[PDB]
Amino acid sequence: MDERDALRISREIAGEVRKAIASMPLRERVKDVGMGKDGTPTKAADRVAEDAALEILRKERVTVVTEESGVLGEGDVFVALDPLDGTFNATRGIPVYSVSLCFSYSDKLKDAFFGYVYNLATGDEYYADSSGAYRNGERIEVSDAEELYCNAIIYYPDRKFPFKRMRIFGSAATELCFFADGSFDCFLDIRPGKMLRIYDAAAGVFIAEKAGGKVTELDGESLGNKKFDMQERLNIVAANEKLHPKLLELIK
Amino acid sequence: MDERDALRISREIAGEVRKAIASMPLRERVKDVGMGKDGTPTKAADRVAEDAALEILRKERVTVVTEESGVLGEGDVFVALDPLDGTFNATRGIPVYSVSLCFSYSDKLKDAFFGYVYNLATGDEYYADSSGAYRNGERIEVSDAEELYCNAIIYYPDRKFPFKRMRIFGSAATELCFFADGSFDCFLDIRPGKMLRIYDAAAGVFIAEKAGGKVTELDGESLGNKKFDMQERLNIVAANEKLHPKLLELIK
Ligand SMILES: O=P(O)(O)OC[C@H]1O[C@](O)(COP(=O)(O)O)[C@@H](O)[C@@H]1O
Ligand SMILES: O=P(O)(O)OC[C@H]1O[C@](O)(COP(=O)(O)O)[C@@H](O)[C@@H]1O
Ligand SMILES: [Ca+2]
Ligand SMILES: [Ca+2]
Ligand SMILES: [Ca+2]
Ligand SMILES: [Ca+2]
Ligand SMILES: [Ca+2]
Ligand SMILES: [Ca+2]
Repeated sequence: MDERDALRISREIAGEVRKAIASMPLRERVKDVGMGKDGTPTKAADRVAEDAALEILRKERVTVVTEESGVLGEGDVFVALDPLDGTFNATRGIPVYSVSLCFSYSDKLKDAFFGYVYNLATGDEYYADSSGAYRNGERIEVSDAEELYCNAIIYYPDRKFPFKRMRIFGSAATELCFFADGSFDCFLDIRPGKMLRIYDAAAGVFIAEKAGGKVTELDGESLGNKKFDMQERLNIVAANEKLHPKLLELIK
Repeated sequence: MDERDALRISREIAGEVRKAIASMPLRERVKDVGMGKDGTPTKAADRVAEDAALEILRKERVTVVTEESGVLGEGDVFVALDPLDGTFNATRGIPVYSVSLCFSYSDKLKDAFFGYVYNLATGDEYYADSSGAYRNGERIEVSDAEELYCNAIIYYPDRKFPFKRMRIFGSAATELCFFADGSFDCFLDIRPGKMLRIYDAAAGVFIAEKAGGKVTELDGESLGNKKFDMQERLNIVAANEKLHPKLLELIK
C-alpha cells in the first residue's frame, strides 16, 4: 500500500462515516448498545461509525486496531482507526468529533506513513503524507509561539497556568490538528493515569509532526515505538521545537 | 417592544452576520483592525459582525450596549449585543462561535424578555421567550444530575475538581446553551477577576434560567440587578436546582 492509497481509503471511509452519523438523531446517538473491546461502553453512534469505517478498511488488507472491535486482520500495514473521536460531542451534536486513520508500515508509530483526521460535523479535512500536512487542501504548519503565555489546549489544568488561554474541546485527535495548524501553541495530555490510546492520537501526532512539531511524552522521549495495540496508552506534550523545553520545564 | 419582534429581528441579525463572517477567510479575520470601545482590539471579524448588526439594530427604538461601540441608542428597550463572542475560534476556523442578544424592558437583567444565541458556524439557533427554551425549534431543558461527578464547563480549573469531565469551548454565550439545553450539567465561570461582561451572559442566563437552569452570581446573589452597561462584570454558577448549591460550596 502507498501513502496515496491511505488518502484514497481515508476519504472513502470519511464520507461513508460522516453520513451514517449525519442521519442519526441525538436521541439515537447517545444510547449505549454494547461494551467495547476497549472495555468501555459502545454508544449507538460508535456502532454505526465503526461498521461504516470497517466495511471499507476490511475490503483492504491491513491489521486495523479499533475500539469496539479490538485488533482485526493480518495485513502487513497497521491502521489505528477511530471512526468517531469525541462521541460525547456528537451525542450532544456539538461539532467537534472526527474520523482518525493512522497507517504504518510496521507495528510501531515510528513507521507511520499517513495521518488523517476528518471533522464529521464540519467536513474539515486534516491529513499529512511525506509531502506535508494539510487542512482542507492547503498545507499547514505549526506556530512561531516562543513563550508560555500562549494559547494552549490541556488535559487537565490543575493549577496556575501562564497560558494566554486554555481549552478542552473533547477530541484529542481533532485537537492535535488544532495545534498542528497554528491554532494552539501546544497540546497537553498530562493525565497521570496515562489515558490516551494509540488510535486516539497516533494520527494527530503524525500530522502535527509533519507540520513541523515537537511531539513527545512527558519525558520528552520519542513516541516512535508506541504500539497499534489496545493496551498501548500515552501522555503527550507537543509544541514547536523552541516552545517544548519550556512547557517541559513549566509543568515539570 | 414585544417577544415576537425580538425573535424576528434577532434572526435578521444572525442572517447577515453569518453571510458577512462566512465570506471572510481566517487570514483577513485574524486582522487587528483597531480598538473596540470596551478596551480590547477590534478584529476585522468583530467589526464585520458588529457592523451588520447595528445596521439592523439601531433602527429600532432601543438602547444598545455592545463590545465595540459601547452604548448607542435612544429607547427604553435595552439590548445586550455581542455581535460575535468566540472571536478566537472564529479567526482559526473553530466552529464554536455565536452572536448573542438579550432584550430587556430596562437596563437590568431582571426585565429581559428575549434571549437569543446563534452558533454562527453551524446554525444552532438557541432562544428563550415566555413559551420556554428552544433549540433549532425544539424545547430544551437542563439536566437532572445531582452529583459533583458531572460534566462541567469551567473558567477555570485552577485545581483538582471532582467533575466527571471538564470542557472549555471559549464562548460563554454558546456554552450557556450547552447547559441550558443540558448538553452539559454545569456551567461555571468562577474566574477570580469578575471577567465576564453583560453581553456574554445576558442571552445565556435568561435562556438557561428558562431551560430550568438556576443561575447566580458566584456567591449565589441573584443576577437580576445585573445592569445593561459597559462596566458590569459577572461570575456565574449555573446548575440544576439539585446540583447548584453543591457547587456554591465546592468552589467556596
Ligand atoms: O471524554 P473525556 O474522557 O472526558 O476526556 C476527553 C478525552 O478523552 C477522549 O475524549 C476520548 O475519546 P472519545 O470521544 O472517543 O471518548 C479524547 O478525545 C479526549 O482527549
Ligand atoms: O479568552 P479568556 O480571556 O481566557 O476568557 C474566556 C472568555 O472568552 C470569551 O469568549 C471572550 O469573548 P470574545 O471572543 O467575544 O472576545 C468569553 O466568552 C469567555 O468568557
Ligand atoms: Ca467507547
Ligand atoms: Ca471513539
Ligand atoms: Ca477516542
Ligand atoms: Ca475585542
Ligand atoms: Ca465579541
Ligand atoms: Ca466577548
